[PDB]
Amino acid sequence: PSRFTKTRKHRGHVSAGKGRIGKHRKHPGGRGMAGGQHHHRINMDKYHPGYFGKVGMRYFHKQQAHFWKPVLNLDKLWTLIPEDKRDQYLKSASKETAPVIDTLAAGYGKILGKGRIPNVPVIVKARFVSKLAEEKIRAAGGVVELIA
Amino acid sequence: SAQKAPKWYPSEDVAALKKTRKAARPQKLRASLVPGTVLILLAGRFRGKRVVYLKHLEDNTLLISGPFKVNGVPLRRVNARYVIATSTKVSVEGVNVEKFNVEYFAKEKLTKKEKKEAKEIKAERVEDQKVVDKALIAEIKKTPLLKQYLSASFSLKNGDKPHMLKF
Amino acid sequence: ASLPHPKIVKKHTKKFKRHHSDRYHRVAENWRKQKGIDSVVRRRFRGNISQPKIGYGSNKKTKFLSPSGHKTFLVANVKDLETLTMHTKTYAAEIAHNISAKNRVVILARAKALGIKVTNPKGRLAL
Amino acid sequence: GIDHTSKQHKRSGHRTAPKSDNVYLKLLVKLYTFLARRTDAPFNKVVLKALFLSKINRPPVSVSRIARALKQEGAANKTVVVVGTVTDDARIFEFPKTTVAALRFTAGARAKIVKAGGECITLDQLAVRAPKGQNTLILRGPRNSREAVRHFGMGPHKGKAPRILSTGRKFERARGRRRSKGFKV
RNA sequence: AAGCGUGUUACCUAUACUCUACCGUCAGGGUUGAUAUGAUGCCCUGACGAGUAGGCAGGCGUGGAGGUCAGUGACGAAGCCUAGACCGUAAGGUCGGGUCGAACGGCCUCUAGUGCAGAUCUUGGUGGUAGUAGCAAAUAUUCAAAUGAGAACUUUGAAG
RNA sequence: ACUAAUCGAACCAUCUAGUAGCUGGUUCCUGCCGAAGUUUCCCUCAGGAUAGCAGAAGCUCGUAUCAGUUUUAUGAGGUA
RNA sequence: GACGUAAGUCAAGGAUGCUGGCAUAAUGGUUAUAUGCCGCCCGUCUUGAAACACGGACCAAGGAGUCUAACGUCUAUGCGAGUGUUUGGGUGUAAAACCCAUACGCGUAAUGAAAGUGAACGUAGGUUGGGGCCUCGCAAGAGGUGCACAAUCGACCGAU
RNA sequence: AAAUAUUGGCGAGAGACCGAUAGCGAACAAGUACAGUGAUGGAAAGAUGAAAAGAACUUUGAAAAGAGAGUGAAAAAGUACGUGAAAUUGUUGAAAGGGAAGGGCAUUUGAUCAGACAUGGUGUUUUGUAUUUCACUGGCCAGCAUCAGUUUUGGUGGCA
Repeated sequence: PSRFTKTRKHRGHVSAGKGRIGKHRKHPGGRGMAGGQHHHRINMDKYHPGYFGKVGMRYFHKQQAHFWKPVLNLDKLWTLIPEDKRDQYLKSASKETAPVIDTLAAGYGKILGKGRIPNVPVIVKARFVSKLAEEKIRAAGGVVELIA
Repeated sequence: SAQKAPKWYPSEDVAALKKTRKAARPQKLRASLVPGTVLILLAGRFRGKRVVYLKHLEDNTLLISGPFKVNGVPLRRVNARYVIATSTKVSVEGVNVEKFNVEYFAKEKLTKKEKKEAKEIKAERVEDQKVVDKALIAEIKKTPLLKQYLSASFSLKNGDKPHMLKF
Repeated sequence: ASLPHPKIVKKHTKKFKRHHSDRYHRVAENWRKQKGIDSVVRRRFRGNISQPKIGYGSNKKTKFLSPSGHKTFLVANVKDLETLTMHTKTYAAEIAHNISAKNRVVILARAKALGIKVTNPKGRLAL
Repeated sequence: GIDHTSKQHKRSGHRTAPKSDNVYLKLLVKLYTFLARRTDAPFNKVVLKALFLSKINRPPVSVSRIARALKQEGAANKTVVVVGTVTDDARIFEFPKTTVAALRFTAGARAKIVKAGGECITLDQLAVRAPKGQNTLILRGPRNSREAVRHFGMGPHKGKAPRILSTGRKFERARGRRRSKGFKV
């Protein structure tokens, strides 16, 4: 609100909280990050390193669509399956008929490898994977299938 | 309700007085104030009156009776701080002071109803004053000039020094 | 005849006036800091007004007490007095300005019969 | 006159009462302050002290952390106490049976504990069973894992996260960040 | 010497120190198996208290919103004055008297165009300066009658 | 010089509340704490940025890894 | 604690006893003046203000750190690996309130400039300290356990 | 075509909006009076009273107007009109006053102001039974005694 704004408490004090000597002016140090190279050099470096200058090639018309790539760590892998069937699937590891997880339908781009999945057969259908995410699920017996 | 209420309501019971450790220690008088010494009244109706001290009371006060026949000052009680003792001492063993006590000096009953809005000495007071002065006059007459001394008032001279005076 | 209290002292009775309020008619009488730098009264030159300080506070067992010995408490109707009736010893009822005379008479009659001390019994009386 | 050697009239700097206003919590505080005062076990004196903490200072203790405390031997039967709420987890898959008392539990947290056969209770029932805290254990949440903890300790040769709304290349990746351009930190 | 130098004592006073009371801040505490208005309360102890810029807390006040006080009010609301009183440390509040005539309070919460002594501040108004300066260029007017209540300034006459 | 009492660039309105490190003012109470005019850098010298100095929020703990201090021993210095 | 054989008394963890006068202007308050002493005219700039520094004849009213987009820290709240209804739709006592799907933002993985690649040998590691807890211990204390967290060495992902 | 802007115009409805120095510049005969040749600038000014029932009439005064009277709930509402503050002024009263006055500490004096407790009350027969018809209290202010704390000032004793 306004009644708690300390300017209300400050009311009566001549400087209103901005000092008798400084006598708060309009814009003392300029506007914005003005003078980042003249009189603000140190703040623009000792707090904001790597401010002035560029690096890396300039991507023209970079479309976020191509670089859509949600991360699905193997611990989060079992989240996709519904909770009611989650426990049903943790027990009764059915290599004969094992559940599939449609990360693509779940809109999860690439399977990563945080690890520690229970040794159960799980079919994974994702756009991308890692080296060891394959290995860890292979160790648990699960196979991974690739869908764009 | 232009003033709602105080929530925390203060108590109404009076907590009893603390059991204070104070006692009625008896009064100890001075060295110059001895039964039979000649006193002078300082403040009151009879300022400057020579009198003789008779007996300290349990009322921590001095029963004083200058001879009413002499000084016109009858028997009564005064406060210790308001009397100056004189080395002049008379004999009081020959007079009895047994029946002078607080209830005998009960002034009168005062309340908030029987009050004299607008504005009678007891007879017995005279005779006991008489019987006291019987021996006292016979006693004071044993030494010269003391009757006149007890008759006369007392007043300071010019430049006389109480700090240097020896009573 | 209320609950006896420690002997009363306000510890500074004189009311606090703003510096130089006397010589200017546009200086509000109500006390304030006067927070200038040159201000003599901002730091208490001996021989000048002492600004209010804690040490001028009253005793806790006397705060909000009348010199008569009551914590005053105003009222506006009979029902509001009912919350007080048991506490005649400590609080004193008081009538507000905005109460009609014919309302005052029934209030005072009720209060006096209850023995509740009242602090403006002589206001807006009809004679 | 006194040569005041330090901050005179200094405040403790420690929370006296929870500056929040939830009446139930203050009711619960009234419970433990009676317990802490009238007991002797230093257990309750610290549970109450951690009760005043803020939302950040009472981070969500994951039940996965709880399972780890259960895996801590010598504490198989020990009851678990957590100031602040407790959340469920997906990383773990089998939570051993126990009883846990804490401030709050999310919908999955209560579900997971109960479907683990556990026994979740409030701090009130905690007092009932364990006045002095018989075979309890206090679990505190991770506090150095917030956003801004990575944002403090700034400076060259400090290597801490820079507070920037916008993130990415051409942002704080220029001269002074790499010795190739200008200098390096 | 009431000077100089020197020394003895006695004495005077700071918001200095010591003791006490009270206030506030802080710290430590104690205070619930039927004992207390049921505790951010109460109680105990002790240490402290200067301070511009500055910071933070607890507070009062203004315009309004919601709820509440089955609040006040034409037998008199608001406002206003009041060397009248009372309460607070104060912000201020409350009451009493007088005018006055129609809406306004207290509590809880919410909101703000919200608190004045200044800004060669604005607007409006009134002062002291003050019955003062000033009403002195242009030669210059006067007498009488008349109107008229009133004539130096109007009319007219007689002059100049 | 003058260009409407305005002229080394007339006047009216808009942009426009143009601008400002510069001047002036910055409106209630009471509490509690309590400074700096210094490091360095800046077309930098009336100002900024930083370090310091302040408060506040607090947090982890409970008598310590402490101390604008002395002493022991032990150095080191190039002033009097 | 003392006095006391005790009974109890007490100068012993904060003043009681007795008496008097008055009950109102008596005390006290306010005020006006006088008195003793003291007191510079205030705001601001400044190291320095009473200034021969500047603003201020007076008085009433108005009058100045707001708003918001983005955020930061902190706090409070709800939920919490999710979270956010109010772009919209349905509904409605109708700018209210209530309900609802969708994605979508931020987090749940970073890293490089990019191609890409993308976090378990271990009880998710060790070590030191570490509240608390547990075993023993009349009690110190001993151990065992050690959350958070502090520092260090590892391990793993990325980049070179 | 639709969904979309709209501070123009009209119409309609609202407001946690402003309340006559605010709000449109303009609540009223405002884009008016008023200034500038002009471009333009641009006001101040809302409220008697329910009803004018707007003070007939008498009187003094040339008249205004005053005093009467009278209407009016009010004429402390009279068209100079809701309330009517202050600055300022007058009158009366109160004071004081030798180149300031004004303020602070405290007190006198003078003026002026609330309070006690005059309690149902140690009760004490209701005129065909609820007046305890004598108070019990503490209100104020003092004094004395005994104490406790702080401390001051001596005088005397013994001792090393």
